[PDB]
Formats: sequence, C-alpha cells, structure tokens
Amino acid sequence: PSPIFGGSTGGWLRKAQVEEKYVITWDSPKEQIFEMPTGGAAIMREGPNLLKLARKEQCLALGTRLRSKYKIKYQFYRVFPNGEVQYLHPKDGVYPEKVNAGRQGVGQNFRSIGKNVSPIEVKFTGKQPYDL
Amino acid sequence: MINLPSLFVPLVGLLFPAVAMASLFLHVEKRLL
Amino acid sequence: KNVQIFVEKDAVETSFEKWSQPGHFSRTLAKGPKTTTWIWNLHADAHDFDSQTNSLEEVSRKIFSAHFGQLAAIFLWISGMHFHGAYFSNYSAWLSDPIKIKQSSQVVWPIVGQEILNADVGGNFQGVQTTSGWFQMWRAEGITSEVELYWIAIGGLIMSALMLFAGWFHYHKAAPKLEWFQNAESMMNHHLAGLLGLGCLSWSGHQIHIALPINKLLDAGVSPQEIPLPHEFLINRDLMAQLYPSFEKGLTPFFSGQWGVYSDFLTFKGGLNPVTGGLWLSDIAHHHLALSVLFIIAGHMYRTNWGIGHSMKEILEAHKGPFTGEGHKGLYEILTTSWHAQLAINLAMIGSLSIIVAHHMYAMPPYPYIATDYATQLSLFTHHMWIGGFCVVGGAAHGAIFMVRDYTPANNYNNLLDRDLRHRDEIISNLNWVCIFLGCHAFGFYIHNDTMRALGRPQDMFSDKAIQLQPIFAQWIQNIHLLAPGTTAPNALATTSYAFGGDIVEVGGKIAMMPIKLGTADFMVHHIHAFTIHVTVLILLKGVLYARSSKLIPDKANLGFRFPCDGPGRGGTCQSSSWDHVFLGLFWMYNAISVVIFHFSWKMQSDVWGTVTADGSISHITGGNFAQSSITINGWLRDFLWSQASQVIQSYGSASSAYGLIFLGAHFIWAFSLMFLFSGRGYWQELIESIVWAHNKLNFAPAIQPRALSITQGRAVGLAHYLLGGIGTTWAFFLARSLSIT
Amino acid sequence: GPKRGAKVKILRKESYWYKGTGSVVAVDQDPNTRYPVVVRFNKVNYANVSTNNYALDEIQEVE
Amino acid sequence: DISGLTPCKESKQFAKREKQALKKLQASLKLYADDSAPALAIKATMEKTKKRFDNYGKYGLLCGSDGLPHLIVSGDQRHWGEFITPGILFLYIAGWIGWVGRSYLIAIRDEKKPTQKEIIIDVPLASRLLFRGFSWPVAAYRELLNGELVDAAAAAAAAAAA
Amino acid sequence: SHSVKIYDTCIGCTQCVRACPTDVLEMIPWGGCKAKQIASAPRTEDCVGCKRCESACPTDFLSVRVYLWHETTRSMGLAY
Amino acid sequence: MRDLKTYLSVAPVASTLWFAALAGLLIEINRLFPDALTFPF
Amino acid sequence: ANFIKPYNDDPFVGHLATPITSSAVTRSLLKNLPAYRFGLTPLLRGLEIGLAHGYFLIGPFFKLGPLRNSEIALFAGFLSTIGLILILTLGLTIYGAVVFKEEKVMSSANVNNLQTKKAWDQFKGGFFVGACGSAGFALICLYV
Ligand code: CLA
Ligand code: CLA
Ligand code: CLA
Ligand code: CLA
Ligand code: CLA
Ligand code: CLA
Ligand SMILES: CC1=C(/C=C/C(C)=C/C=C/C(C)=C/C=C/C=C(C)/C=C/C=C(C)/C=C/C2=C(C)CCCC2(C)C)C(C)(C)CCC1
Ligand SMILES: CC1=C(/C=C/C(C)=C/C=C/C(C)=C/C=C/C=C(C)/C=C/C=C(C)/C=C/C2=C(C)CCCC2(C)C)C(C)(C)CCC1
Ligand SMILES: CC1=C(C/C=C(\C)CCC[C@H](C)CCC[C@H](C)CCCC(C)C)C(=O)c2ccccc2C1=O
Ligand code: SF4
Ligand code: SF4
Repeated sequence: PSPIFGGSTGGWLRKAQVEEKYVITWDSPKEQIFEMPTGGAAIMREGPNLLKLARKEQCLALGTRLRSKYKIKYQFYRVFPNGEVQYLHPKDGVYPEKVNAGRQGVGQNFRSIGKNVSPIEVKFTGKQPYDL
Repeated sequence: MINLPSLFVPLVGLLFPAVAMASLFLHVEKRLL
Repeated sequence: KNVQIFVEKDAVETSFEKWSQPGHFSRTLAKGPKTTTWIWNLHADAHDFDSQTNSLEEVSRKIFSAHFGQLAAIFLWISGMHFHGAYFSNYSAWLSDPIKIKQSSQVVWPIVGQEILNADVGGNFQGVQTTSGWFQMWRAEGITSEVELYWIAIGGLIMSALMLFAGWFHYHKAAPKLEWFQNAESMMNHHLAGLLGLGCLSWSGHQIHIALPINKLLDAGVSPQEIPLPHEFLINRDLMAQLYPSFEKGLTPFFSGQWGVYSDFLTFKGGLNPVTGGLWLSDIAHHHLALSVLFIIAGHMYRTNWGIGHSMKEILEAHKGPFTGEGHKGLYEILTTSWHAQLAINLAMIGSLSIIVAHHMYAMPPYPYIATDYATQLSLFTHHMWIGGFCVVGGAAHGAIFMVRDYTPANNYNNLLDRDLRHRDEIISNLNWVCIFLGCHAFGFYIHNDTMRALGRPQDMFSDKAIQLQPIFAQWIQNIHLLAPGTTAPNALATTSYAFGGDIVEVGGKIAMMPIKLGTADFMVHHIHAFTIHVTVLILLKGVLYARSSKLIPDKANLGFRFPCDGPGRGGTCQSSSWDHVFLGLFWMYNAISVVIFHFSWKMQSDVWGTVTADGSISHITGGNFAQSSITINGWLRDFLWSQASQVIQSYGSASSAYGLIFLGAHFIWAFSLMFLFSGRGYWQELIESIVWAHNKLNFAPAIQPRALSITQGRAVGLAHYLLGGIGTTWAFFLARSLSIT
Repeated sequence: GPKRGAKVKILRKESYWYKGTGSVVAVDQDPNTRYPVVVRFNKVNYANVSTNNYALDEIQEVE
Repeated sequence: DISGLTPCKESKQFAKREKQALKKLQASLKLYADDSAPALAIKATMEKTKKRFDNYGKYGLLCGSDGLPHLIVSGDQRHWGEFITPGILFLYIAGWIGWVGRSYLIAIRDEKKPTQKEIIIDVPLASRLLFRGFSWPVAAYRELLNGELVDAAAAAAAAAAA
Repeated sequence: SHSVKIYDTCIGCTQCVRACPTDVLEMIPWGGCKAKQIASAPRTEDCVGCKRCESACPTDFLSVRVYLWHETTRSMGLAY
Repeated sequence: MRDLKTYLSVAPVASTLWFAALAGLLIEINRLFPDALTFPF
Repeated sequence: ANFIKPYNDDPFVGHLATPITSSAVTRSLLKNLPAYRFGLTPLLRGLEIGLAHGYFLIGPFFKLGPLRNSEIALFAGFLSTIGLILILTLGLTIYGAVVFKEEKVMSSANVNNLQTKKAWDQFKGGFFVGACGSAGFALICLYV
C-alpha cells in the first residue's frame, strides 16, 4: 500500500539493505497530496499507507507534517537486514508529550545544575562530572 | 660518495613515503589489533 | 470585460502617529526594545512586507507605492547631475575642444587643505575629474549650452515630486485592489508597446529632428555659438534640407511606401565616426526606429478584453513532453500569486542585462569622444560588471525565498518544479564534478607555467611559443564577423565592431578601436571565467534546491529562510540555511567579477589602448606584454598588480591623492571584515559581560541590555565589509591608474 | 521567608540574576514542591525569559 | 636642545620646506589669468601657506633634521601648549559627556519604561541634564565621598567562577 | 551515543519533548513539582545532539542538558 | 503636532542633528583658526 | 508517455530508471564489459581490463613528456607507463588485503567469485600482466 509517487533520487542507499531501514504506517480518510522529506510530492492513498525511509528523523519529520497539517496518526518500525523488526514510535502507544502511568525515570540528577563536582575531583577515573 | 645523492633522494622521496603510506593504511583499517 | 480598474478609496489614514512608534509594522517588535538585538531586527525586517501582513493585497499595495519612492530618488539623482553639469563644470570649454580639456563636474570647498583635489583640468576651471560620461552623453543629445542643462534639472525636480506624490496617493488615497495587480496579459501589452515601443519612437524622434543636425555641424567644425536654437530645426525645412536633402519630399514618401528616400538618416553603415570615434548617429536613429516597430507589434500578443490574443495560461500548459511529464502546469499561480518568484526571474534578467550592456559599450562605443577617454571606458565597464554581479545572485536569493515561503506541494504535482526537486542529487553531484574538472585544468595551466618557468624550462610551458592552446572556435567566429559586411549583411558598409578585425580608428592621436587578437593566453583566461561562474552557480543552485529539506535536515523549511544552524549535533549544521548559500555565493561572484575586470583592464592596455606617430607606429600602454606575462601567476602579480600600482601609491601631494587615501582605507576595511568572519558570537558576548560589570560597578547600565551581534548578523556584517573593502581598493586602483593614462 | 510581593536577592550562583534583585509573586504552600517560589524580574535573560522558580534558602530579602 | 633638536625658526631645513611649498603653488599659478577664479584661489592658498610657516616659526616648536615640527610630552612646562593645555581641555569635554550621559540613564531608570526613553529621548529632560556637567569635577567628587558613585559588591551579578 | 541528563529544576511543561526531532525524551509521572511530571531520557541513542530541547527549556539554568558523546551512524545523522 | 515632535526625538534623528551641528562646529573653527598644531597662535 | 520511472518498481528506493541508466544500449554494453561478463575467471577479468588500459596510458607520456623531443622519447615514456602501472597495482594489492577476509572452512564451491580475497589476488595479477603487455605492444606499434 505505497502512496502514489513517480520516484526520486533522494531515497534509500546501500545502508538500507546493510544497516537498519525504517518504515512508517499511517491511515488516511481520503486522497491528499503531501510533501516527501526526501522528495517533493506524493499522493497518499485512503486506507493504510506504507512508506520506507532511511532515517528515524525522516520518518518523524513526516509524522509531524501528518499530525498538525492533516490530523492523522502513525507507527514507526526499525527493520534489520536479517528480517527482525522493532517497534519504535509511539513506544507504548501513548505519545511522549503526554504522561502515561507506568513510565520510569532514566538519566535524572537529583539536584540543580550548579551542583556538579569539579573535574579535579574525579581525576584519573573513567567518568565525568555529570555522571556522579 | 659523490654518487650518493642520486641514490638516496628517490629512495627517501618516492620509496619511503610509498611504503609508509601503505603501512599506515593497513594499520588504520585493521579491525582487531 | 476581464481587465478593469478596481481601487479602494481612503484606505490608510495619513498621520504622524506610527512615525513615533518604531517597529509598528511587526507583531514582535511592536512591544519595544529589551535588548540591543531589537535595534538590529528593526532594520532587517522593515522591507520584509511578506512577514508583516498575511494579505496578498496589502503586500502588493506596499510594493507598488514603494516603487514610486524608488523612482523619485532616481529623478532627484538625475536632477542633481544635470545641476552639477550646469553650475560646477567646464562643459562649454569642453565642447569647444573635447580632446584637450578634461572633464569635471565637482568642486570641493577649501577648508582643511583639501582644495588640492581641485585638479588643473583646463578651460580656466578647477575641479575633481569625473568619469561617468555625462559630458559625452550631453554632446550626443546636442546640448551645447548650460541653459539647457538647467531645464533638465528643474524638470527632474518636478518629476521627482510627482513620484513622491503618486506613491502617497496610491497607498493612502486610491489604493488599488488585488484584481488590478493580477493582470499579467494586460501588463505585458502595456510595457512592450507603451513603455518600450513609444519610448523608442519618441526618442528616435528627438534624434532625427534635434540630435542629428546639431551633431553634423559640431563635427564639421562649427563652433557651438553659430549653431541655431534646436527649435529652429523644427521650423525651417531650409535648415534641415541643407544637411539631409530628403526633407524636400517631406512626409509623403512615408505614406507612399518609398522608404529608401530616407537613406540620408536611416543608414546601416556600421563602424565608427572617424572624427569622434563613436557610432554613427544615423545608424542609431535607424536602430531606435526598427526597435520601436518591433516593441509595438510585440505588445499585441496577449488577450485582454477583446477575444483576439494569447492567454498566458493556455500557452504554458500546452508545453509538455514525455520527459517532462506535466510540463509547465502551475507556473501561473506561481508567477501571479508570489512576488518572490518574480524578482528571482527579474533580478537574474536585469543583472544579466547589465553584464551584456558592459560588453557592448567598450566594443562599439556609442557616445562621441568617449572611446579615447580611457578613464570613462574603464569606469563604465567595471560598474556594470558589479551591478550585474549583485543582481544575478539576488535573483537566486529570491528563488530560495520562494521555495521556503510561497511554494506548496499540492499546487505542483508532477510538474517541472516538482521534478527538479526529485533528481536534485543528480544536478548537484554532476555540477560538482564539472567544477572539480574545470578548476584542476584551468588553474593548473597557470601552476604548470609557474613551476616550469621557475625551474628554468620555458620550452615546456603552455604558451604561444611552447605547447599552444589556440582558441580556434573563437578565432573562427571572428573571421565570419569580419567578412560579414557585403556578404551575410549585404547592405552593411562596415563591421559592427572593429574587434573582429578591420581598420584602426584614432581620435586625437589616441586609439579608439583595434582588432583584438586571441591567442593561448586569452584561451586560458576564458576558462577561469568559465570555472568561476560554474562554482558560483553550484552554491546558489544548491541553496535553491535544498531550501526545504535535505538528508541532513528533513524539516529545513520549518526552520525558515535564514536561521544560523540546527545545532552542533549531526556533525556540524552551520550554514545549512539557503540564506547561508546566498552568503557564500556572494564571495564567489566577487571572485568571478574581479578576474573579469582584471582581464579587461590589462588586455585593453596591452593590446588596444595607446598612441601613434608617423607610418602608423603603434605604442601600446603596457607595450604588448599580454601574451607572455599573463600565463603565470607571478606575471599577473608582478606586471599587473605591482607595476600598475605606481600611480595610486605615488599620488600624494597631487590632485589624485584622494585615491591614495581611499586605497588604504579600503585595505583597512577589508581586514576589518575578517574579525567578523573568523570569530563567532559567544566569545563576544562573554567579553561584553566583563564590560557591563565595569558599568554596573559605577551604578549605571543601559536598560536596553547590550547583546553581541547574532550569528546570522555577524556574518552579514563581515560580508558587507569584505565587499566594501575589496571592491573599494580596486575602485581606487582603477581610477588613479586610468586617469594617469588618459 | 518571603511573602507575596516581597523584594528578594538571588543567591543561586548559576542563575542569570545572581546578586540581583526582584519581586516574589507566588509561594507554593505545598512543601513537596522543591522550588516553590515564583520570582519575577524586569530584565530578561539570554533566552528572553523574565521569571524563574527558587527555593527559600536561595533568596534574600531587601528593605 | 632636547634630543639634539633645533627650534624651527633656526632650522635650515624648515626654511627650505617653506620655499618649496610656495614654489610649487606659484608654478601652478602662472597658467591662469590674473583676475580669474583659479588665480584668486591659488593666491589665497599661498597666503594660507605663508601664514602657516610664519605661525610655526614664532610658535616655539622644535624641528629635527627632517625639518618638521616635533612635540615634547615629558611634562616640561615650556612645551605645555603641545600636550598639557590641550590635554586638560579634552579631559574637561570628555568627562563632561560621560558624566551627563550617566545622569540621564540614572534619571530615567526609576520608571515603568526606561528602555522607551533610550530610543526616544526625553529632549526637555535631556537638554536640562546636558548643561549640568559644566561642574563635573565637583559633582563627580561629591558622589565618590557619598557612596552614590560606586555600588557595593553584593549588587553586581558575577560569573559562576567569582 | 550522546548523554542527556535531566535535573530537578524541571517544572514539567513538556516543551523539550515536543521539540525533539528524533524521539529521545518523554514525560513520566513525578511528585516534586506543580505538574507532577518530569522529563526523562530513555532513548539517548537516537539523540542527534542538535540541542533543540535546550532552546525550548524555560528554566534558568536549563533542566535538560546534552553532553557530546561517542558518535555512531545514528548520531552522525547519516543516510548512507 | 506632538507626534512629529516624538518622531524628531527618536535616537537616529537626534544623532544626525547633533552630529551635523558638531561637525559644522569643528569645520567653522578650522575655517577661522586653521592649522593649529598646538596652542601657538 | 513517460521515459522516467522508479528503478525496479520501487518508488522509495533512491534511484531513477532513465534512458541513460537502463536502456537497451547501456544494458547490452555494460553486460559485455570484462568487469561484468558472465563466464570469466577472475584472472581473465583482470587480464582484459589491463590489456585495454596499458595501451592508451602510453599516449600522454610519449607526447607531452619531459623528454618528448629527444631521440629516446619512446623509451622515456614507456618506462613511466610501467611506473604508473606499479602504483595502480599497489593500490589493488592493499585494497584487497583489507576489504576481504580470509576463509576458515576450506569450503569453496564458488571459485569463480570476484569479490573474494582469493579471486581478487588473481584479478590483481591479471591486471599487471595485461597492462605491462599492452604497454609493450604499442611500443612495437609506435616504433614504426
Ligand atoms: C584591521 C583589521 C582589524 C581591526 C581594525 C580590528 C580592531 C579591533 N579588534 Mg580585531 N580581529 C581582526 C582584525 C581586526 N580587528 C581579525 C582578523 C581577528 C581574527 C578573527 C580579530 C579578532 C579580534 C578579537 C578576539 C578581539 C579583537 C579586538 C579588537 C579591538 C581592539 C581594541 C582597539 O584596537 O580599539 C580601537 C578601535 C578600532 C581600531 C576600530 C576602528 C574604530 C575607528 C572608527 C576609530 C577611528 C579613529 C579615531 C578614533 C576617529 C575618532 C572618531 C570620531 C567619531 C571622532 C578592535 C575593535 C578585541 C576587542 O574587541 O577588545 C576591545 C578582541 O578581544 N579582534
Ligand atoms: C502605456 C502605459 C504604461 C506605461 C508607460 C507604464 C510604465 C511603467 N510602469 Mg506600468 N502599468 C500599466 C501601464 C503602463 N505602465 C498598466 C495598465 C498596469 C496595470 C496592469 C501597470 C502596472 C504596473 C505596476 C504594478 C508597476 C508598473 C511599473 C511601471 C514603471 C516601470 C519602471 C520603469 O521602467 O521606469 C521607467 C520610468 C519612466 C519611463 C518614467 C515615466 C514616469 C511616468 C509614469 C510617465 C508616463 C506617463 C505618460 C505615458 C507619459 C506621456 C508622455 C507625454 C510626452 C505624452 C514604468 C513607469 C512599476 C513601477 O515602478 O511603478 C511605480 C510597478 O510596480 N506598472
Ligand atoms: C530589486 C532588488 C531587490 C529587492 C526589492 C529586494 C527586497 C528584499 N530582499 Mg533582497 N537582494 C537583492 C535585491 C533586492 N532585494 C540583491 C541584489 C541581493 C544580493 C546581494 C539580495 C539579497 C537578499 C538577502 C540575502 C536577503 C534579502 C532580503 C530581502 C527582503 C527584506 C530586505 C530588507 O528589509 O532589507 C532592509 C535594508 C537594509 C537593512 C539596508 C542595508 C543594506 C546594506 C547593508 C548597506 C549598503 C551599503 C551602501 C550601499 C554603501 C555604504 C558606504 C558606507 C561608506 C556608508 C526584501 C523582500 C532578506 C529577507 O528576509 O528576504 C525576505 C534576506 O535575507 N535579499
Ligand atoms: C586560494 C584559495 C582557495 C582555493 C584553492 C579553493 C579551492 C576550492 N574551493 Mg574554495 N573557498 C575559498 C578559497 C579557496 N577555495 C574561500 C575563501 C571560501 C570562502 C568564501 C571558499 C568557499 C568554498 C565553497 C563554498 C566552495 C568552494 C569550492 C572549492 C573547490 C573548487 C573545485 C576545484 O576546482 O577544486 C580543484 C582544486 C583547485 C582548483 C586548487 C588546486 C589546483 C591543483 C593545483 C591542480 C590539481 C592538483 C592535483 C589534484 C593534486 C596534485 C598535487 C599533490 C600531489 C601535491 C576547491 C577545492 C567549491 C566546491 O567544492 O565545488 C566543487 C564550493 O562549493 N570553496
Ligand atoms: C591539471 C593541470 C595540469 C595539466 C593538464 C598538466 C599537464 C602536464 N604536465 Mg603538469 N603540473 C601541474 C598541473 C598540470 N599539468 C601542477 C599543478 C604542477 C605543479 C606541481 C605540475 C608540474 C609538472 C611537472 C614538474 C611536469 C609536468 C608535466 C606535464 C606534462 C605531462 C604530464 C604527464 O605526462 O602526465 C601523464 C598524463 C596522463 C596520465 C593523462 C591522464 C589524463 C587522460 C588524458 C584523461 C582522459 C579522460 C577521458 C577523455 C575520459 C573519457 C573516457 C571515455 C571516452 C571512455 C603535461 C603537459 C611534465 C612536463 O615535462 O611538461 C611538458 C613535467 O615534468 N607537470
Ligand atoms: C621528491 C621525490 C621525487 C623524485 C625523486 C621525483 C622524480 C621524478 N619526477 Mg616527480 N614528483 C614528485 C616527487 C618526486 N619526483 C611529486 C611530489 C610530484 C607531485 C607534485 C611530482 C610530479 C611530477 C610530474 C608531474 C612529473 C614528474 C617527473 C619526474 C621525473 C623527472 C623528469 C625526467 O627526466 O624523467 C623522465 C622519465 C623517464 C626517462 C623515465 C622514468 C621512469 C620511472 C623511473 C619508472 C619507475 C618505475 C617504478 C615501477 C616506479 C615505482 C614507484 C613506487 C612503487 C615507489 C623523475 C622520475 C616527470 C616524469 O614522470 O617524467 C615522465 C613528470 O612529468 N614528477
Ligand atoms: C531627459 C529628461 C527629461 C526630459 C524628457 C523629455 C523632454 C521628454 C519628452 C518626450 C516627448 C516629447 C515625447 C513625445 C511623444 C510623442 C509621441 C509618442 C507621438 C506619437 C504619435 C503617434 C504614435 C501617431 C500615430 C498616428 C499615425 C502615425 C497616423 C494615424 C494617426 C495616429 C495619430 C494614430 C525629464 C524632464 C523628464 C527628467 C530628466 C531627464
Ligand atoms: C572516443 C570515442 C569512443 C571511444 C573509444 C574508445 C574508448 C576506444 C578505446 C580503445 C582502446 C583502449 C583499445 C585498446 C587496445 C588494446 C590492445 C590492442 C592491446 C593489445 C595487446 C596485445 C596484443 C598483447 C600484449 C602482450 C601481452 C599481454 C603479453 C606479452 C606479449 C604481448 C606484448 C604480445 C566511442 C566509441 C564511445 C565513441 C566515439 C568517440
Ligand atoms: C567584533 C564582533 C562583535 C562585537 C560587535 C558589536 C557588539 C557591534 C558594535 C556596533 C556598535 C554598537 C554600533 C556603533 C558603531 C561604533 C559605535 C562607531 C564606529 C563607526 C566609526 C566610523 C566612528 C560581535 O558581536 C560578533 C558577533 C558574531 C560574530 C562576530 C562578531 C565580531 O567579530
Ligand atoms: S539533543 Fe536534539 S535530538 Fe537529542 S534530545 Fe535534545 S532535541 Fe532531541
Ligand atoms: S526540561 Fe525544560 S522543557 Fe523539559 S519539562 Fe522541564 S522545563 Fe519543560
């Protein structure tokens, strides 16, 4: 279910079949023209749409344009060369901008920023001042 | 001797760098080392 | 009827209220200043009318009235010049002997020892030598008196006030609607037939009745005084038939279709006037007549209110091939709903035109007594090369402003615009190669010559004595133009220019024109020209094609036209915006045009310009050093830049000592630019914080907080000083060099 | 501590307004908030922000 | 004298400069008729030039072997007119501007919109302030030994370091 | 990969999460501020390092912070 | 005309009037008392 | 009519099928060049390639040489073609010494593959024979 497009030279490279490639799925109620992140234009097909891209940003940039410009909503996948797929956006079905009970704290310092140690204190260690 | 500069300068100027650029290339592109 | 007049009455009240509130035009600046960045934003956004309102009608009204303001400043400029020519010039003394009297229309006041700038020019007159060619242009019009220049100056002031009034009238009192502006087919018919067609007709009318017979008497040797008033040429046919004996027929051979009776004033002789060294006025009168018929006929190609004619829309939409897909569909909405797309064409055309104009005025000099004034020839040529250079890149800037703001994908499915964006990696990578191919070859020819010569091996250099690179294609074309009079142009008496070969024209012992032979030193330089244009196009083209997105930034269009970067991740994002592409390409245009004017200044001085004596012994200015001194960089550095610098550096104590000061002043400004271009903002803002502290310590600080110049702005400052200092240093070097050899 | 409307001096060192004065607007009575005090300023910082949250031990009272 | 310099009225090379500067303008004067505007302008220029050499001769300046005037800034009181007296003059005008400009910022500070009065000057107020800096050495001295010239150390924001 | 740390001065106004162009940050439950939510950096390996999150943070000094780290193909931002 | 007066009080207009009056101040003094290297006059 | 479509009916792949990329001329021409011909030992692939390159690399050395105007203009330049081929071969040795990996299992059912360490070595030695031999062949063809 790929959208209507005449092709372009700004698509995927070897990295796709050798390193991870990304696909994005969305559902549209009607046929409308949208801008390609690597290409100028394309007509989306009513029903489910499937697009393959080369970067997570390119996929997420299309989502942003699909969101506040068309009122529609999508899923990102990471595809490996062997065939294993990963589910990325949204992580738990709920968007990262909205709090969801069940999420946890990652990478949080429990103090303000002026409270980091001097670099001379962590001398000859394999760390850094912001990892204490 | 008085015949030495016509022996060393091609060796130092053309030969030594071609071996040294070849050696570093193999070292820089070698995965487990 | 589809073409009508729609005007809104009393649209904007005229009060001094907004004058007292700077930044009223935008939503963010109207709150007032908090930091000093606000002062800078005030100026950068003042003419950005598109970002002030959302209505296309209100943007169009602002543009229209601003055009009246731009023209009113041009009329004031023209009215000044004529005023200076009438009260602070030596025009009369020049008219009596235009071979010995130098030209001047500016006089300086004596206040700090600066009177030395009033040169001893001639005709009991002291002033600054001006090189704009006002004098030569006045002679060709048949001026001959200061009284006549005074009327042009009063008429220029009246026209200037009429423009000021029209711009105020069309923005406040009679503001025309959006429907009026969107009439392309009407507008084209009026500019072709009315502005260009009737402009050439009336001008031709002035040339036949006023400019032609006065010039004939000036050329024969009659003093200005004995020449009658211009209006007396309009009344007595007796005076007109003595000079051109076909006025005895009157206007009857025009309506009988016997136009060959007028071969007295509608010539096709070619060449130049042996007396003045300019083009034959009789050829120029024929030139404007043939133009004006062409322009008036061309202003009937579009359909307005009567069925007949072409609609611009059905033309473009018919052009589609099996490689182009939809072809030209959509280019109407584009070019009738966006002012940026219009300037992008227009500035590219007007800039190309000014380059074209400069190439045709040195080869076929149209004014009398201008071809031997080498200071005017050199000044006028470079000027149009610079104005052409800036306007060309300015077209590419608006092409990229269009892609960011006015471009929409839904309006362009599968058309030529959509398709260029689709293989944009292919246009850029192929151009990229052509650039690496042209630079290694054209510039490597000079390196080879630099090293071969230094190693004591001139037998192996690319030269006219070693391995020749003869420009055989351009030499072939020269022969065609030389043999053209009689054969290909059977009614032409002489060649269009004497550059393609022919005879040597001389006025006052100085050479006006000569054949310009092309050898291998020519050939090598033409590729440098090729090469620097291809690189400039590589930066500007890339800026337009990647204005909306790239593999690097997929949402570049949301960031805008001019943003500094997208941060220090993804490697380096500096100068990714399409504004920064315009910024880089400005340095190339500079590089390209500098080599053009260097090539022109040296080739003319080596192989054309000079004096003569008995038996045609030509002595050139630099003595023919062009074939064996410009093939190496050392030759360009030692014979062009070092040798010809002697005037500007030894100008002290003389009347051209202002050129020596501006020479140093522009070397200073150019170096001053490098402080802005090499550094960046966060070193300067920390520097300001220690300074602010010394103020806070003394109980005082400005409430408008001092902030370093922004990233984008610090680049635009460094570029404006780079151009000012660079172009200026050359400006001072060119005039003090050419005033001494003229 | 301060009240609403009190004029304080910022004692945070990495704040833009260290050793500078300004006016308390709201004090969160709930002590679970770590920085309960909204303090407003008349001069902006480098990000053009006019206010910030602080703790009670980071502000001094002027009189 | 100082540095082996000679006074300009007794320098043989300063006198030669005077002659050659006049000779250059006289040889330019000969190409014009006597009543015309270029002859009256160059005649006025040679008067200005001749008065420039006379002025220096009695000035009391020092010349070198180059024939040009030199200036002495050791602090000698005999060459005061060269640096001291125009120095005291500049200090009076430069300290007048800085004092008056500072009075303005301090005045419009206690206000709703101080920034509004820096882009759009309150001219009646500014005009008043500009002429109050005629006695600045007394006004800058009253505030130094008051406490209103320099602020305290706990009023200046400082970089994290110190 | 890059390192993104989140300090306690976070007032939980979700503006960093809305600015991230590669979905690195998210909002989680927290009981230390009015909004009872703190930013978190669970996927720092998609972090390209463009610092858009810090341009969006209203606190002084910033609550979110990006530190340069070893570069992979993902943080280099390569499409090849 | 209290709005034209506020327009004449804006910083760039006041700067050009102040400078025009001050450049012409220096030009006039250099017209009557020229060539003053030092006080000697 | 349309003469431009996505390569292999994959619109999102970053390639375009044009008459320069995939037309009948460019298909049959590229399929018969020695770097892509079916039925060639990697020695033979390198031989041919070398046979066609060493022959024209001769030209610019013999004509625009430092000793082009001497009685030993042909010798001067032929020697310098051999020196050019020695540099190119040296780039072929080092490239294959690093791009390909040695094989553990003696298992080898495709001895014909070019993109391997063993075959690249054969491909490299065939280039050197064919390029020195074609350098010598027009040494004979120009000595006339
Ligand atoms: C010729 C080129 C040039 C010039 C003129 C300067 C000038 C300056 N740089 Mg520099 N800079 C340059 C190249 C140059 N830069 C380059 C290539 C780099 C590498 C990127 C830098 C990097 C750099 C840095 C990092 C620093 C400087 C600093 C300075 C300042 C030194 C203080 C000073 O000299 O005050 C004199 C001011 C001038 C010479 C500017 C010209 C002013 C003119 C108009 C005065 C005219 C004379 C007289 C006063 C006329 C009276 C005025 C009239 C109204 C009465 C000054 C603004 C430092 C600074 O800003 O500290 C204060 C600083 O930290 N620059
Ligand atoms: C025959 C009719 C005619 C003529 C001569 C012009 C001429 C012009 N138009 Mg224009 N225009 C026309 C019809 C015409 N228009 C119509 C019908 C429309 C509506 C579709 C427009 C819409 C239009 C727009 C939207 C704009 C112009 C602009 C311009 C100016 C282009 C700048 C230039 O080359 O300056 C050359 C300047 C001169 C030659 C000086 C001439 C000055 C005045 C106007 C004299 C002309 C009046 C009259 C014909 C003279 C009679 C001569 C007398 C001896 C008999 C130019 C003055 C642009 C501009 O600058 O606007 C101000 C612009 O933005 N036009
Ligand atoms: C007909 C010509 C034309 C027109 C109408 C415009 C119009 C516009 N351009 Mg544009 N442009 C042009 C030619 C033109 N340009 C050319 C030739 C170039 C290439 C140099 C550009 C490059 C360009 C860029 C790169 C940008 C624009 C922008 C803009 C827009 C806002 C401009 C503004 O507010 O500036 C206000 C005007 C000024 C601040 C004046 C400053 C001018 C310089 C610094 C001073 C010149 C020095 C002086 C001549 C000599 C000094 C001597 C010294 C001794 C004093 C506006 C739509 C900007 C935009 O946002 O687009 C929407 C933008 O980013 N243009
Ligand atoms: C003298 C200074 C200088 C030089 C040499 C270059 C060189 C180049 N710039 Mg430029 N550039 C400069 C200043 C300079 N720049 C400045 C000041 C700026 C700031 C505005 C820029 C901004 C800039 C941009 C924005 C762009 C360039 C581009 C280019 C490239 C043009 C392609 C080409 O022909 O390369 C060929 C190399 C040369 C012409 C120089 C050397 C020629 C040699 C001698 C011949 C061949 C040698 C051989 C290959 C090696 C043998 C020698 C070795 C064994 C020792 C080239 C690498 C463009 C580019 O990359 O497009 C392709 C481009 O887009 N530059
Ligand atoms: C790129 C610019 C350039 C060019 C064209 C030349 C040209 C030349 N140099 Mg050189 N030279 C250059 C830059 C350049 N130089 C620079 C920058 C330096 C300074 C370091 C020197 C220093 C230098 C020295 C010291 C000497 C030369 C010499 C020579 C000559 C012979 C070189 C030779 O045999 O090479 C070998 C040439 C080749 C292998 C040619 C390969 C190119 C082929 C023809 C490309 C074919 C493309 C093809 C059309 C693609 C389509 C294929 C399709 C149809 C299938 C020749 C005239 C020598 C001499 O005596 O001069 C007379 C010499 O001693 N050069
Ligand atoms: C510093 C070291 C160095 C030395 C010793 C040389 C030596 C030489 N160069 Mg060279 N060169 C160098 C650096 C050096 N180069 C660099 C850095 C550059 C780039 C800027 C160049 C660019 C250059 C050019 C462009 C040219 C030379 C040429 C020459 C030859 C001199 C002209 C002559 O009479 O030969 C005439 C040559 C002969 C009579 C036959 C010589 C044949 C050689 C010796 C065969 C070597 C075979 C062997 C397999 C090489 C293996 C190389 C590698 C494995 C180490 C000579 C062999 C010229 C040349 O090659 O002449 C053809 C020439 O055109 N040089
Ligand atoms: C330099 C200058 C100036 C001046 C100018 C002038 C002086 C102008 C003039 C102009 C003119 C003076 C024009 C005229 C015009 C005319 C015309 C253009 C006519 C035409 C006509 C016709 C076209 C006719 C037709 C017909 C016929 C033929 C037949 C039938 C009938 C009829 C009628 C239809 C000014 C001041 C502005 C400013 C500054 C500069
Ligand atoms: C220009 C052109 C073209 C192209 C062409 C070409 C590119 C060609 C090439 C050609 C070539 C490039 C050739 C080659 C040849 C080679 C040869 C002919 C070789 C031979 C060799 C031999 C025979 C052998 C040797 C040997 C050996 C190996 C061993 C030892 C012994 C000997 C010595 C015997 C075309 C068609 C597209 C089109 C038109 C234009
Ligand atoms: C010097 C410099 C500054 C400092 C420059 C500043 C802060 C602008 C100062 C402009 C003044 C305030 C305008 C008035 C000009 C002078 C007061 C008068 C000079 C003119 C003479 C002819 C008298 C930057 O802010 C900057 C930012 C980004 C990249 C590079 C740089 C950079 O190089
Ligand atoms: S550095 Fe950039 S990509 Fe990474 S979390 Fe911040 S905004 Fe997102
Ligand atoms: S880090 Fe900044 S943007 Fe993110 S939640 Fe906290 S205050 Fe909001």
